Amino acid sequence: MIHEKYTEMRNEQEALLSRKNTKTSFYNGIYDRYEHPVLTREHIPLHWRYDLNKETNPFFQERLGINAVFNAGAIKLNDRYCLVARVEGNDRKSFFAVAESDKGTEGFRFRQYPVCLPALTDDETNVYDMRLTQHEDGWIYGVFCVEKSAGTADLSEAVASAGIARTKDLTNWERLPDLVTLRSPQQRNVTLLPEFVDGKYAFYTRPMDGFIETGSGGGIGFGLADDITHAVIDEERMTSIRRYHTITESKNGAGATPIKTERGWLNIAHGVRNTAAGLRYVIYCFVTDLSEPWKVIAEPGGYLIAPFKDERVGDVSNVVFTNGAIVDDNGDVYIYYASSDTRLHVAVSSIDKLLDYAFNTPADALRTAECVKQRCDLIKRNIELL
Amino acid sequence: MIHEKYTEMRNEQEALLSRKNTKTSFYNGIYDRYEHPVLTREHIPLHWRYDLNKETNPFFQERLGINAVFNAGAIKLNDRYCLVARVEGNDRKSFFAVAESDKGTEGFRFRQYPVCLPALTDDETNVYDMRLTQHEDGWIYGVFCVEKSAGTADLSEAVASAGIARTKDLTNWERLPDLVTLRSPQQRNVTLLPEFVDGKYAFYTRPMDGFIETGSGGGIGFGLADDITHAVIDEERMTSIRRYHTITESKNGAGATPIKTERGWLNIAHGVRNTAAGLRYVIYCFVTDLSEPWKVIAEPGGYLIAPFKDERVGDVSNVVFTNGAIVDDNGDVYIYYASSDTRLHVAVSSIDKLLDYAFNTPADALRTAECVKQRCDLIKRNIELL
Amino acid sequence: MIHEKYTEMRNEQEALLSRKNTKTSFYNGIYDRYEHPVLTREHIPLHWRYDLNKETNPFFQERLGINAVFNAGAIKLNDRYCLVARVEGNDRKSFFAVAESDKGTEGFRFRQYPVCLPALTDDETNVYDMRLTQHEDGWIYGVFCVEKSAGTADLSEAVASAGIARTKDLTNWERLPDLVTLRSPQQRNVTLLPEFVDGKYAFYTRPMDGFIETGSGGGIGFGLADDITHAVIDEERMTSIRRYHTITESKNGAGATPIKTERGWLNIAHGVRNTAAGLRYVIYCFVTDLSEPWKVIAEPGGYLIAPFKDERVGDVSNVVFTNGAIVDDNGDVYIYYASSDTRLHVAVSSIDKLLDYAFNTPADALRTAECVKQRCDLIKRNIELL
Repeated sequence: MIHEKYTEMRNEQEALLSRKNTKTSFYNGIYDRYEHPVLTREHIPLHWRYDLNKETNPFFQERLGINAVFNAGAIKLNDRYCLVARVEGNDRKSFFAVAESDKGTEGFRFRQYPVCLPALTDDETNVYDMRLTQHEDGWIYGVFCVEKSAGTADLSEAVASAGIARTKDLTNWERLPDLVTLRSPQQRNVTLLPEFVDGKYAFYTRPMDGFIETGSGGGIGFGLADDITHAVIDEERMTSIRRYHTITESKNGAGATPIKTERGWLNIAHGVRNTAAGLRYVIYCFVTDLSEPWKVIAEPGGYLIAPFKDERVGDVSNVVFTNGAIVDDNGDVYIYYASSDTRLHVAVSSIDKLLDYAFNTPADALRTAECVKQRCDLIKRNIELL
Repeated sequence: MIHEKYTEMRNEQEALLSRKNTKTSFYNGIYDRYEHPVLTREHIPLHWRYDLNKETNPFFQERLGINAVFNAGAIKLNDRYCLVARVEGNDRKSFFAVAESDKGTEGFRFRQYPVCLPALTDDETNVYDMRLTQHEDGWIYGVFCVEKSAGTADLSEAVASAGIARTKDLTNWERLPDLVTLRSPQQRNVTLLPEFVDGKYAFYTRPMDGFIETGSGGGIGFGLADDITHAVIDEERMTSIRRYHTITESKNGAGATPIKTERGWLNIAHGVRNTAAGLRYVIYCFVTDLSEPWKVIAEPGGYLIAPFKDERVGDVSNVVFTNGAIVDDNGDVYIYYASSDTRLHVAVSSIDKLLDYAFNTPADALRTAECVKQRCDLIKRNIELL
Repeated sequence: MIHEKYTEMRNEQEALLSRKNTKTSFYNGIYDRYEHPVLTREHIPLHWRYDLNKETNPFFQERLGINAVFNAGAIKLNDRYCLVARVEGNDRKSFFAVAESDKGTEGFRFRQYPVCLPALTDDETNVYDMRLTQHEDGWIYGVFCVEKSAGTADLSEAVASAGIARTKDLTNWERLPDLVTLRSPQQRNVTLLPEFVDGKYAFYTRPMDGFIETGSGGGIGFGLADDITHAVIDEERMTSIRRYHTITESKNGAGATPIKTERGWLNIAHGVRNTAAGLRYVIYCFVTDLSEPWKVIAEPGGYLIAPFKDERVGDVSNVVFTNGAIVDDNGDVYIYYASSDTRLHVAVSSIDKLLDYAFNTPADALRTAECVKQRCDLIKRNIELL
């Protein structure tokens, strides 16, 4: 009852869905880039898009297209690499779907169905950018962006909030109430630390007036929540603050979930600046203190990832954006950054490498003269070698 | 009296001007894409650009360059495929020029001269995006955008209007007065149906306050004109309306001229949304009622064409835009969409295919949860097959 | 004391740093384009970026990255082609560095250190787009943009000014006070003519309210300065003025330093227009009068260079921008235009070619009808040949 191109297409998918990934000539001493993305719109199973019944669909047309899969939460569940990816269909709404692999640089395959998540309100128009936390309390939390319309004359005006839901398998989800932030009407780039702080749940947040425009409101705020089941945040202490003429000028916020090291919380975050061609996103790093995570103790100058070569172009071009990372027990680190809001790539590093960077890469000299002196010094002691 | 590179360049043109076009591996069950565009700036004849006289131009330089040819009206005149293309020169003004072929996917060649069209006013700065209607009244109408300056401090501020002119050969044009819309100071994406409605001329329009910003003013309005020779439209009834978080959020409007089918008027239109990198244009479809063309009876969720691969980049990137289509007698359909305001491509479909899409592709579920359920159902009945 | 990838990387650089450049099939009768850029971020010496000491940098990571090198002043010092390039690091600040060659289309190599330039104030955040003038007074002046923050709530709000500094070798620089313009709070695209005018120093300027938005304020103004050591400009006489629906609509300004010919000052300048995808920059030309440089005597319609093929994409895409040019004694001309604020290319022409263009390429007909007639006439006298 098939229609018979299906067999052939299903055959080409499998070839892509198993396509071997290779490392690129790219070097900087910190991470490695790879030739192919780990997830594309081509990766979504065809029976999520096509109706294979020959009677109600005779030409064999795509009934529900996928436009993009990007910004993806990452977590290692048991011994499989799990990517809770943001999948965007042709209708512009995004939803979550899990993809699994055993190598982390290739072989990712979506599950049987996409992720089901109870709407709390009925004006929840779409959800995105989930960050995954394997907390010490036993659960796995997904904290994600919830976008609703503002009832205004401007059809484009929408309000953003932060929603929380818990799982243990990634199939079943318990939708907890949305996080409340009392000194901030909207929230973006919210994420939960894997450990308690003063016997409470710890968040990184971005307070803001709403919703394209950051408020006052300098950057990434640290907040404590008494109970996650009814999460409330009265204060948000400032950590990474945006600075004029840095990589953070217009915006900045958390990316991958905080990663615990012996020297502190490694936050692979993102910064936004305004350019003549629109907004430019890049991926930078910063380390906060283990016993005091509101305290930035490492913060290099500039960025770690920027759009590079064919990463430059997509639906929202000159954007790189990480939602999540995977840390192996031996020291291996996998960073899942999307490019141009169209595809998901992988960058490979280690804890010691990523810690070498941030403590030892020089902080921002902030002004051209001091920057020149800063570079001159390095040149001056590289020549006092040969 | 030649200068003698001309012979060689004229020889390479002919090779491009006759270059065979091939179909691409692209599939979705609805249309086919092709390897090469049907018209580029390279297609314009060199004696429109170069002065071949060796005395007044010794280095053989280009005196009047072409920067782009895009958004093109389409009509089958006699048995030739005719493309009234928008040609933009280096001086940023656009004008119309006709290109003809007998295959429709290749071999397009411009005429002897470009299209001459009487300015009605003397502050008509430029004209563009003509839609061609072979009306039942005998004539062929070109309804197009007329752009004038607003006498304001902002040099960029301009007013848009809709101009009409009739022909039978595409060489000679009778400029009729500009369409008047009384409940709307400006007009874009205006087009004329091939049949009468209540013994009158039928338009699709986009009412608007002006001119980058849509007013109130929800979308594509249907209007009746008593006489085309002095065209007046008092009311515009709303058809396709823009919706929050759809493909239409910021803007939307007509594309190719309405195409009559047995089930209704097939309108291949366009939608615009705001992104961090600027505005994104896509091509979608909707069907209105034969006896009541203000009544949308089919309207799928999402789009039909979006910028794809090297279509992504040009002078105004991430734009696809159709001005016109060509329908053969047997059922063949040719859609002429431009990419990034630089080149004109072709998409090949049929009436029954394009009708399968729009009636049977699911309408917009509007919110992520309902979208997920909508996709889940399809997945659930594709598995109840194998 | 080396770490030993360095030797290998240093070996690949040398191959790029010596890579032969070839001419492209590109033709228009005026300039030639080349296959490779003359300067990239790959061109910067690795000991400006890497710490080769194995003890303080064990993984051999890049400590001070380069994100781009673009908009470059050009001057022939003795018999070497010198490019004072704008180098941008990962921290978003720009600085100047000199690169030298003997062919001008290839083989460019940076100096030992980057350019040292005394900050006059301590809130000078960054400097860029230096134009180089070998004046008749003996010196070489660099007039460049100085960007400071405005002490406002908007972190993005910055004020621009024009700074001057003199040299004879390009290593040592005497920072003179910033140019004062009394009828204009900010200045961009300022440059100095190589000759005196009425026994004074002659500037082209762009007066402006600040700083993304041009004021009133029509375009490129000519100004006279009594003494360069304390440079003051009371009046700026208008030359090239921006016009609605031209290549100059939103912005325009000087590019390469004025080039003296027998028929006038050849100014290879730039124009900016607003598009749905952001701002579009192109390179155009105009000639002013030798004894009266505020008087435009040649000004063709449109542009000379626009973003082409892979020039289209970078950090600020659809931008071409020249800072400087090199004129040989025999008639050879080298134009150093950057693309998309990422790389620096070269266009090759001659004085007589570039003079043929501007006097003989038709001026702007300003409106579509007159443009069509203008092109029609040329077509009409190209056919009255064969």
